[PDB]
Amino acid sequence: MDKGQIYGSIIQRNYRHPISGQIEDSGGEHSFDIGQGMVEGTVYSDAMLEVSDAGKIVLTFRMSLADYSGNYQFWIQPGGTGSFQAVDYNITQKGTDTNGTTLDIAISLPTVNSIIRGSMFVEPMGREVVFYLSASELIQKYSGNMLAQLVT
Ligand code: HEM
Ligand code: HEM
Repeated sequence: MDKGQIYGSIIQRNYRHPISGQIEDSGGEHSFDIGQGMVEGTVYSDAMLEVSDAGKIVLTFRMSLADYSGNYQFWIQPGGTGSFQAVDYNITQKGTDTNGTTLDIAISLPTVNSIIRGSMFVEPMGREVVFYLSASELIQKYSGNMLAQLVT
């Protein structure tokens, strides 16, 4: 583990891609209001951003409703443009809220200037969903219970 900084971050949660304006989820344009609420209800806004002095970055976000979903896959898109690049993730912690299991998902980023695309199957919906996340509004001092993967 390396010298660096641990920030609090606010996750921008998007049903509609913030750069292209396109919705990839099969719900499409006519479902924007329910889709946006669904992303917001699933992914917590408060997150952790680790930046080592050497330049490595790890973003941890928290997913609610994990008892109802699965087959998580993630892609990175630097600058929010160009191709989606498949990326590994690690569950660094599990917790609980009023909906059951929560998962802390850690993903390495080439830059904070990055879109994360996620997809997963949702059991009660009987279909897979596609959404976008990105980190902003950095807070110098992280406050919360996520577990640091990278920096001391
Ligand atoms: C975060 C990603 C998600 C997106 C983008 C999303 C999107 C949507 C959309 C567009 C609909 C309208 C029906 C349809 O198009 O199939 C819907 C319905 C529904 N979703 Fe999701 N959803 C997400 C996550 C979840 C999760 C994790 C659950 C598990 C509890 C869930 C439970 C439901 C239920 C029960 C309905 C039908 C009831 C209703 O009309 O609201 N969703 N969702
Ligand atoms: C019996 C019917 C419903 C059920 C079981 C249900 C369940 C849920 C669940 C489990 C969540 C995830 C966040 C949380 O646990 O607090 C959620 C979020 C949400 N629901 Fe419902 N819901 C229902 C009806 C509705 C209706 C009628 C509306 C519209 C007035 C609505 C609007 C929203 C919105 C906007 C969110 C996102 C809130 C957030 O940002 O955390 N829901 N719902």
